[PDB]
Amino acid sequence: MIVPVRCFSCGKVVGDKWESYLNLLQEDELDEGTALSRLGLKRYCCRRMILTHVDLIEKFLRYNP
Amino acid sequence: MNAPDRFELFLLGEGESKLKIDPDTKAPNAVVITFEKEDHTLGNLIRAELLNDRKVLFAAYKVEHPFFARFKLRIQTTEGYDPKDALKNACNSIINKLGALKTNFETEWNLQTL
Amino acid sequence: EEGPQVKIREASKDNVDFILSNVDLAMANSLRRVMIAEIPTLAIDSVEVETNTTVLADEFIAHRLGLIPLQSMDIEQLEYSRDCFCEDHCDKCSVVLTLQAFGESESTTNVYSKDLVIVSNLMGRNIGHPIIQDKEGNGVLICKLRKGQELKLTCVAKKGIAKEHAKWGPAAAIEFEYDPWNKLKHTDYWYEQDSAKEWPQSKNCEYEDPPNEGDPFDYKAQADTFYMNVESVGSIPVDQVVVRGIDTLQKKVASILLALTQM
Amino acid sequence: MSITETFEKPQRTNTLRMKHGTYDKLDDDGLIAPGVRVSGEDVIIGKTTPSKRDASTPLRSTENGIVDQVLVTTNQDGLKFVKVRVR
Amino acid sequence: TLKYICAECSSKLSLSRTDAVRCKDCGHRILLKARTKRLVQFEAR
Ligand SMILES: [Zn+2]
Ligand SMILES: [Zn+2]
Ligand SMILES: [Zn+2]
Repeated sequence: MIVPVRCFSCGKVVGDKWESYLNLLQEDELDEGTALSRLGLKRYCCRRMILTHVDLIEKFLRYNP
Repeated sequence: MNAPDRFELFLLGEGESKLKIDPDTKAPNAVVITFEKEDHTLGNLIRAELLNDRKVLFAAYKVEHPFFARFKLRIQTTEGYDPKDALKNACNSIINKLGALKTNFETEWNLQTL
Repeated sequence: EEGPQVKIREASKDNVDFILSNVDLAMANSLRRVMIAEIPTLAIDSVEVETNTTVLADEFIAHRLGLIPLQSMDIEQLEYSRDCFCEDHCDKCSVVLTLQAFGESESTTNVYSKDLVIVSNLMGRNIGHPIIQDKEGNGVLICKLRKGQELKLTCVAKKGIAKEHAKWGPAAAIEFEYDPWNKLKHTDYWYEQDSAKEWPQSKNCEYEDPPNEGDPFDYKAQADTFYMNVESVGSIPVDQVVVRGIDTLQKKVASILLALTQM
Repeated sequence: MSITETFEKPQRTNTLRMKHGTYDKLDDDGLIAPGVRVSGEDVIIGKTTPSKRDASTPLRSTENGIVDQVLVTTNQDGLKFVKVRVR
Repeated sequence: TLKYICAECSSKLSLSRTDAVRCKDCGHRILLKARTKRLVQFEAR
């Protein structure tokens, strides 16, 4: 639903890099690969955490009650 | 439901001691210690150091089943040398080593910029 | 100082790249493990929910809250509820926090760990402050609220360890290596044509001397010199993870000498 | 004719027909309410049939969660409907 | 207080027997049971 708080495999805190990562794409027009390394996500376990997440909450919020 | 509480990996339940020492009958000067609420962290360690002792004839450890937190340590030593002592020794010998290491670290830590 | 010797390469608020030398592989490992499993830390361990009209579930939210790293700098000056002589939780063994958020604006209202508020009395010890490291002091994104939705919560941080749950873990990963040049021949390299040409040469190959063609196998060499690097999650200053690592491992062997003794 | 059923906490009377699971989690309207944590064979829906033959729904034996939503409705025949969703 | 909520108008209804099953203006024959005040505790695990 939402950015997991931490990387399943190692623990890295990642629940604080979703908005950044999102901006690093739109407003800076970077690519996910470069975007991720610039967020400090160097090892692929943490990378997949963000690169793969699906923000379904944004769709839930569209429901009235 | 079947899963035991996680604290049971480091918390001695009732009636349990941290150690159970036993005399091995198969060989002389040998003992078998049952460490409760401990795993490979302390096993391979006390084992490894127990090996640097030359008057130690045998030292091995094993956790029979990954489910339960407890390992067995068998120590055999030359006559006159009590295994119990070798453990004590293997311990102190370890506790020191870690003290030294601790220091050297806090030392190099300061000399760093950031 | 004769014995296990450190030799830091890099260092910062998150990583501590270093080189352990003059130590048995075992100790290098036990220390490696402890940093991962047994360093005490504060973490939300109980959530009371007064109101949640969010899009998530209580247990869902409650789960994240426990994953939110909390200030554990003076953790030793706090006790485990299980030992504390109080009934349940008191200021001697816990830290209470609050989270109240209301989707006021029409745009999507975000909820972060910065919005957590301590309500107990820290009695002077730095402890319980939600850790923050992002360029905008927001912290972890706990939830998202639409206009009209609400989230009234009450948590209770407590002292815990990784063995009990990964939320209490101070470490994030722990690079670990030795004999970057396979001289001890601890591993046998798989290959199609060339072992050497197919396997990348790791960082630490620069810090060591490549074996020489004709040199016979060094059958007496042991494994000393370990190239680690600890990464803190924030609940504790990096330098500390290592430090306290060596410590907890130290108190362990000690709790054992005291067993033989009182035995 | 003059024989229905009612959703309300049953408490034994000239029939006593009930079951093990406790009803202490039901409200007097005969339905637990969201937020309440259930388990065992706890009674989720209390229904009676006439003086009082118990006709209530107990939670699935091997299950246990928290009530996520209770919905009360009506059919096309004007029947009182109840749907308890447990999370 | 409130014993029930409404499928849509959110209005906190609450009526006795013979009151059928509707609401005020939003005759939605649905209605939700409203949460409890007996605060639920959670394990942060
Ligand atoms: Zn990772
Ligand atoms: Zn207390
Ligand atoms: Zn209505």
